[PDB]
Amino acid sequence: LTACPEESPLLVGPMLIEFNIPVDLKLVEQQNPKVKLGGRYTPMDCISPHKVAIIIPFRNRQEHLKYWLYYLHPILQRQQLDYGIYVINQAGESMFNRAKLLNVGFKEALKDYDYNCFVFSDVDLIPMNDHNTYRCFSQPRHISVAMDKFGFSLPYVQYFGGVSALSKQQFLSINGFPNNYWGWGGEDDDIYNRLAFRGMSVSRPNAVIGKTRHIRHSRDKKNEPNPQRFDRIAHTKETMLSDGLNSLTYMVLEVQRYPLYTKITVDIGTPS
Ligand SMILES: NCCCCCCOP(=O)(O)OP(=O)(O)OC[C@H]1O[C@@H](n2ccc(=O)[nH]c2=O)[C@H](O)[C@@H]1O
Ligand SMILES: CC(=O)N[C@@H]1[C@@H](O)[C@H](O)[C@@H](COS(=O)(=O)O)O[C@H]1O
Ligand SMILES: [Mn+2]
Repeated sequence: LTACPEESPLLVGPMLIEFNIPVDLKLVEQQNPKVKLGGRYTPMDCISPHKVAIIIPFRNRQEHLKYWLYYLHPILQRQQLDYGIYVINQAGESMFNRAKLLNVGFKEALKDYDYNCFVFSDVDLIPMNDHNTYRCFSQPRHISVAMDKFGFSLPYVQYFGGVSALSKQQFLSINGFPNNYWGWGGEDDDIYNRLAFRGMSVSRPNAVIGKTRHIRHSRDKKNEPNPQRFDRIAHTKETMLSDGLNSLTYMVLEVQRYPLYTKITVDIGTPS
């Protein structure tokens, strides 16, 4: 074989993305016969330099996930990526912790395969153009840059929520993500602070190819706005070495290897 071309000959460009169509995981599996157990795929005729673990924070979002899988699997294959899908399921009924779930996905995926790239994607984001490559770059990559719920633009230049990608070294560089953000908000801003403090710039595709759709939804119970988030963002420079990968504690309760993804149910503790 040889290295995969910088531009895949499979890309179609702009895509029609909607969430009313009846989707079936059996059908999705049937439509993607090259997707191996656990949501793993590898280009047959070229060597992908990108070994990407796609981490999805999850609790009670099976319907959103079904649409995510339905759209992403064809897209990711056309992008000629050596990838695997990881759905990190938070057990219990405590406050939701998006960032801690992402940390779990990082460590757990590394236990399966020597990934060198990590895409962190919300379960409800779908790219509208397959040129928006779900891989890592020389700088930390922000992927969901032109979401429809933000009028197809950035709400602010520091916005790092939604979908993003850090290489293994980039991720380790900032001691990963915080674990102390319980509830909604601020954890993405905190992560942006970490990248800045370690001297990294954010890489983004243009607003045209970075158009993504957000599945409109109501707030999940136990994901209410965190009142402490403002203070924590203020002190990111102090806490990023005391809160992250080096302080991550969790308990894997269950692992399930579905055809289209690996589901890891974890106990990540409670707020304090
Ligand atoms: N009612 C209208 C406004 C709703 C505002 C509530 C927050 O919505 P968002 O800002 O999009 O964030 P979010 O989608 O709730 O949470 C982020 C991501 O974490 C995941 N997530 C969050 C909460 C939850 O109970 N389960 C879950 O899986 C999911 O991947 C989600 O995509
Ligand atoms: C401190 C804080 O709350 N930062 C939040 C971010 O976590 C969030 O990513 C962004 C998008 O919000 S959204 O339009 O409601 O999705 O809004 C900011 O205010
Ligand atoms: Mn959402």
